[PDB]
Amino acid sequence: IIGKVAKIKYIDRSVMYGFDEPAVVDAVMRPHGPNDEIFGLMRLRYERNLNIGD
Amino acid sequence: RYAVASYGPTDALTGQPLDGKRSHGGLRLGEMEHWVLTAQGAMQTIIEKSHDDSDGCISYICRNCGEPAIYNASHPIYKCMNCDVQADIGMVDSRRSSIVFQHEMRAANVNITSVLSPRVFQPA
Amino acid sequence: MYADLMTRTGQVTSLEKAGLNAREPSNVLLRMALSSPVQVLTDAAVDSAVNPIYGIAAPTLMGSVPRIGTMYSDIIMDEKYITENYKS
Amino acid sequence: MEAGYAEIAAVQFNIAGDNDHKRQGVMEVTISNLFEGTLPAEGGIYDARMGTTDHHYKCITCSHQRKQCMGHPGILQMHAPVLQPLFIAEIRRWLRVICLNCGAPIVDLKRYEHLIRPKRLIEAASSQTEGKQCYVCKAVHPKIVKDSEDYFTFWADQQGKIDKLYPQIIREIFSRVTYDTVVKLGRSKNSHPEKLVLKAIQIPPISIRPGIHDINNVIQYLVRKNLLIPKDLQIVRGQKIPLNIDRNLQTIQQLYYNFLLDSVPSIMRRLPRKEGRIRKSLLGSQVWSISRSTICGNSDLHLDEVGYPISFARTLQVAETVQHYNINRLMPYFLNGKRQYPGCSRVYKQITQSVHDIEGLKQDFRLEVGDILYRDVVTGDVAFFNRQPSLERSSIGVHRIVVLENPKISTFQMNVSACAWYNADFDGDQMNLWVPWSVMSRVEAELLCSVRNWFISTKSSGPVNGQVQDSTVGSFLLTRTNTPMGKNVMNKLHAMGLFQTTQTDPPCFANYSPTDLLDGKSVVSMLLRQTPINYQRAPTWYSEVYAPYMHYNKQDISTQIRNGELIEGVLDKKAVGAGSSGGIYHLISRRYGPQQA
Amino acid sequence: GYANRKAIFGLQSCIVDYYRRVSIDTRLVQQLYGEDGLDARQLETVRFETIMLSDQELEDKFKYTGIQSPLFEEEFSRLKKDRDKYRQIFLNVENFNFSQLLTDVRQVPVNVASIVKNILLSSTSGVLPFDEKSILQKYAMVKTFCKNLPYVFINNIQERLQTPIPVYLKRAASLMRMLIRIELATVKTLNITCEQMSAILDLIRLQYTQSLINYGEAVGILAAQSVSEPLTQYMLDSHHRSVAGGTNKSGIVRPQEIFSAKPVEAEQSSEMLLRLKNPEVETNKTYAQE
Amino acid sequence: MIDQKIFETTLNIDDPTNFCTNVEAHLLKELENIYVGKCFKNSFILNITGVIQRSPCFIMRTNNSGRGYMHVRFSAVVSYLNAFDLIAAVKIIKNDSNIILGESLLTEPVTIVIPSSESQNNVAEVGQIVPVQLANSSVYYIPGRQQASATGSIFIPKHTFSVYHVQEELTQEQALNLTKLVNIIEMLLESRSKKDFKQICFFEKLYYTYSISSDEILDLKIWKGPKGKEMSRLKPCNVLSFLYDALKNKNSSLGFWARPPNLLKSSPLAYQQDQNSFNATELPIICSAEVMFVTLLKEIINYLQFINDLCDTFNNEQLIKRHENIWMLIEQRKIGHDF
Amino acid sequence: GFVQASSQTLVIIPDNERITSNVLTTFEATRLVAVRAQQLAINGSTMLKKKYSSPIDIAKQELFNRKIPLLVMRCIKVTPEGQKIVEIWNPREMGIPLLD
Ligand SMILES: [Mg+2]
Ligand SMILES: [Zn+2]
Ligand SMILES: [Zn+2]
Repeated sequence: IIGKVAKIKYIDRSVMYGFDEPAVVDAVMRPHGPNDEIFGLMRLRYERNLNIGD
Repeated sequence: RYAVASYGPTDALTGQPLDGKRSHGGLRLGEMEHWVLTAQGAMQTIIEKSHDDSDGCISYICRNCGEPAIYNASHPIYKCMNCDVQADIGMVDSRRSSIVFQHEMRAANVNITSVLSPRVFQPA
Repeated sequence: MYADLMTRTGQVTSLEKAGLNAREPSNVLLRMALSSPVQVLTDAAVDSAVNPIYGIAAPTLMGSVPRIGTMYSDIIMDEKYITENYKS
Repeated sequence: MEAGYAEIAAVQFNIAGDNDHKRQGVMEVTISNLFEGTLPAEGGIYDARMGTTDHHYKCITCSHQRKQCMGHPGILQMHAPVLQPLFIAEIRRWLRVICLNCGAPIVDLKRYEHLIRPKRLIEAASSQTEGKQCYVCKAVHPKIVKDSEDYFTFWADQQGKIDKLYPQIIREIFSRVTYDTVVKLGRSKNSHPEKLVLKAIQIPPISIRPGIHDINNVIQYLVRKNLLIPKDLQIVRGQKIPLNIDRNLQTIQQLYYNFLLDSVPSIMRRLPRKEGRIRKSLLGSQVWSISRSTICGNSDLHLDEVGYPISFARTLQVAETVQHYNINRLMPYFLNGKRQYPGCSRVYKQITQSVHDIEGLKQDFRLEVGDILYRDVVTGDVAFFNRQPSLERSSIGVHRIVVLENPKISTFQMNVSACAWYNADFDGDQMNLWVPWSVMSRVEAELLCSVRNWFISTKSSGPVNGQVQDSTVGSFLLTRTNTPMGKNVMNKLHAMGLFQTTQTDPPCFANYSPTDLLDGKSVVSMLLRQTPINYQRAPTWYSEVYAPYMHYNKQDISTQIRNGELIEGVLDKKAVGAGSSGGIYHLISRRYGPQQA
Repeated sequence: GYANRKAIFGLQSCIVDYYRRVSIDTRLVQQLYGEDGLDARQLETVRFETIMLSDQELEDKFKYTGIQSPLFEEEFSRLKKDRDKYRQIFLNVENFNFSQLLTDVRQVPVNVASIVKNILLSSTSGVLPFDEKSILQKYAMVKTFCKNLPYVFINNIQERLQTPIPVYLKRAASLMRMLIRIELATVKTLNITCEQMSAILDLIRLQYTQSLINYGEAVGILAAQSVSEPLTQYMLDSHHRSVAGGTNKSGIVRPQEIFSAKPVEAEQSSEMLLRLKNPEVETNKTYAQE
Repeated sequence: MIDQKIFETTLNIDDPTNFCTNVEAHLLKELENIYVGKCFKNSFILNITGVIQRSPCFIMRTNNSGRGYMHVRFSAVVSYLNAFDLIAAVKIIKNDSNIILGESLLTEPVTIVIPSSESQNNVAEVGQIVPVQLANSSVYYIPGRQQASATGSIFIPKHTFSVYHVQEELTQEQALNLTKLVNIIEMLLESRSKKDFKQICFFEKLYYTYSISSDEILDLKIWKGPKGKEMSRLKPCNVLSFLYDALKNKNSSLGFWARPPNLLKSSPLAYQQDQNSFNATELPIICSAEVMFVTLLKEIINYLQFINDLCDTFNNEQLIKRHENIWMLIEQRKIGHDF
Repeated sequence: GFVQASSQTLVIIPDNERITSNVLTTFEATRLVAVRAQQLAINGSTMLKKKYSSPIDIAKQELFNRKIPLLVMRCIKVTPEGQKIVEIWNPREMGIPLLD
């Protein structure tokens, strides 16, 4: 969901979606942190009806 | 809900699965579960879960000095750094967290010596 | 089962670490698992304690499986039967 | 050269001295440097002879990869001797018993003969020994006082004259103690006090301290500040020493104490509590091949069945070893793979001794006798079912799996009468489930741990299961004599409809016209004829508390069953309820088995 | 959880060995598990008929007068001795308890009465004619069966060899010997043939073998689970129990006094039951109150 | 040497059902596949003679493999290599400045590494076959290795000898014990006697301490010794006949025994005197008859084996000339007849 | 010191002096079936007549039909003189518990 490579030629420091129920990417932004450095912010949404076990 | 696998991330120290769904690891068969399985007599289930599925391994102990030995079938190593010529190494079924536990006791200057079960022979 | 254990030594012992030390003093690994390993380990090293492997806690701390239930009895191969009924 | 099978029969504990460390150590730590480029520096605290923790390199000592190497200890030669943190108190006792100038004992050995061995030294040290005079060298034994500013320093107080018993001084004091003194004081020959001072310490194997951990910083500081102490340092009792040397000696000893007993990061802090080594790692375990979900009710499942979602059934696998007697049965699992249920995930090929995924499978691939097929979980497989806290021995039970083909169901489903085994209900309880894949564990699951083995309580010697809340009042209504609308009867069609769900062999209704009327006790008797028991007790329905204010039917207050025929009375908690000793299902168990009950 | 973990670590080393004893690696904790050698899942509550009867009702119901042989004088004499011994033991148990009343109901491995009832049900024959040869024979079979009953605890090899039986194994078969002599009495087995007696005796021995405890069973873990479980309901109460000084029975205070072997000085709810000496004083309440 | 040794081991059994169909045959095959030709328990195993004692096939209890295991007590032909022994056939493989590595041929596999000094690398060459002398306790039997790692020295015959003062009699049971060594020496002599005379003559000429010329060194049947001007007024005696007579108790064994280099090392002769008139450079050692007799008997066995290994190493004279540098090195280390 | 315990000799009690029961315990029968099923998963060589598609059913039928090639050893005592007194029982001649 987020591609991230560190240079040494590159090491793959990526983030994988590890959930058994699928999501939809709802909002992506790249805001500036307290140290004025970019970080990645992702929002994922799940359409949740009532189902057995709730 | 959670179901994982026969494999996944493990702890570098204990060799056991990581904790819970968040780490994508396993689930805990705790102290009380082993009480119930022991009360039922289900020892092959304990080997399957606590050894084959958690961190079971092979340990090598020299018969004559009771200390951990060094064995390697490939690249032949059959040695023991306590007698060095009388080595009589047997393989015992253990767990990595138990071997780590014994190394920690020796780090506190406590000598752990394992007396292996003696050989038994038919008469004559 | 409670009463016979608590009175097997001729005195009423407890289910605390003091009663365990009175009934099974040489079982260091069982006594370490209960309450306080460092204190029990320190006395075991000083006293040169020999710990036979029996019960549940001692085999478990050693990475083994208790000789209990399906592992109480040993199974051996029936040689006199296999030679007379099986082939290589 | 093969290592034969062995088991540990006993374990003996001893104090590790310096010869033990020099024999067991595989290398000597000499440099404080960590890494030479990417590989560990030879002679450092990460030397590969002590084991490997990366996948790049092997262990030099045993030539194994990271998974098969258990680590190997190293040696660090101390320039100045150090005291053992774990046995400081022991050292104190030895300083209160023997003479500091000659090593001969002060107390009377034969005085303490009547004590037991583990108490002779303690009791002889508890006595007053200050101011006494040795009978060999004629010396005055001072007061051995313990410094209050740390856990290791000892002072000698000779009538106000002050000395500091440095570890080398303590070593030379202890080295004059004979083995006879040790034996007469109760200790064994392996517990000579000379072992209590360390000149060479043991660097624990890297398997104990992966992440090359804040315990590595303690070892690194210890090695780095050990080099500062001159190698040719010697201490004599009464000698004056500089301040830099004294600061270095105390800091080295403080580091070693905090390496082992810091707040008891330290080695012994890993042991004690519920999150410690013994309880979290040894007495319990994180395991693989296990599932957890919220439990749910399902009245169509048998008591020894658990409803299992299909998604979990394609995650947990059963190990099948390919032989001549099961090659045909296992082939359809193999063909489906991961594209259709029931399929398989992996195959272990005994030729190359490796595991292959089923989607990365070769064109010319086939099952061979000796392969291990890991197939999906199907209906009829056995599984352990667990609810925590596991307080009784029915808290883990083996159920037959029914796989729920509906993809929108994520719950473990079971019959409400099975909840008594686990003290469970459906307000949000979660339960664990794992399917035995090993042949030995599968045999044990169905022969030892099946829930029919815990139908009778081990605690109370009575039945655990029965009717709960709906078949209790439902059994009363069915067997009740009169309905508010006359006699409690039903026609042939509605009597046949009671058996169309029981999943037993339907009874014969051929001797019945459509307008024939069957009462509830005749329908119940049609089911109890298979397991004919005898029963006669008053039902829960009849209470002397209610008798004055309500009219009891005389045919409802006397429940009698004769060879499976319900002659009269109603069925309720007394006869059919869960936990009812002497009830219908307790009697069926005693004559036909707990699986028949 | 605190009381459960301490009970299990103190008891888990108790394991059944090949003599049905409970030991800690060599050291006996029980000479026989549960003093009867049985599994708790293999018990049935069964009433013993002779306990409450008087000397005349006992002789009316169980003394057989059809045959004037000295065997039936001995058969009834053994019924009284079992009746008297049961009364003596459990009246004494009533003495050293607060409110533990005697009962004519025991948990036994085999329900002998129901076995006889089932075979009588399936018997093609009805009321058998008086056959004095078979009545004496069935008595010998039952007498021999009871004499050889403790061999259930050893094996059939020693039963064939008739080797001596340990005294503690004779005592473990006393309730089953007692029950069989009641439910297989001559007055109760007149409509049973000698072939049907062999079926009954074979069935009793089979069901008695199936109720024995297994070798290598962790029965100390079983006990700790069974005794710690009710403490949850004990703790769910204790706002229904006194908390005052001298009668504190809240929380798990009394259980902790027992399991920690606390001295009498540390007991917060100690009681005692004093029985008067004079029977005339016993009945009068003012005498008891004064 | 060769000897009989009893070992204990535990064998794993992956297929207990197939294994138990022919237990003795399968046990022999597994023991030969595992233990023959390796170093184990401070020894080296050649042959598995038999299985004295074994256990039933137990099933492994701490895992779910279904595999078996068996405790086996077996007897094996081992070859222990003592101190200061004489290996007379080694092939130098490597000759560096650090160490000189060679491997023995006629004996059971021993690799001999000489710590290279500044007087060795200029002599020894690859392919040359020389005799070596061993040292004390330096025959380390590293478990699981195919040979014996041992230090060695080029065997220049010494000029020294020892004197044992015997103060006890060699009784009947010890004589019976030494009868095995007597029989071993007899077998070595009968193996020596099957050859052509010249090779024994030439190798004994090389390895005799002094120089003796023109066919005066060997009487095979009677062993009368070298006929040089009767150096001693007493004839050297037979050890074999002395033991055979101590069996019948006709001789006493007290006094000072010695074997000066003037004697033939391989011959059963020795010097026994009633007075310490031996010209040695060390103090005579007081001992019993057992120590002295074991020492001299095993020395005779060692030297007979040494000469037989020299004989079996070289049969033609072309290899004799190809190694003539070692011949000259040994020749220069002799003494003339200036006595 | 001498860490290695001395070897033991296996003392088999004669069949007419055995004190343990002639009926297999449920633990022993379960262990026998599990061991034999694993052996069949290794080899597959059986003397059972009927065909079964799983090792477990072959093992149970072999136990029930008294054809199982295993023996039960009950370790009675370890004498401190070196003897290991055991009892050997043939499950083909033993009673079989209620495995249902
Ligand atoms: Mg709930
Ligand atoms: Zn060793
Ligand atoms: Zn390693």
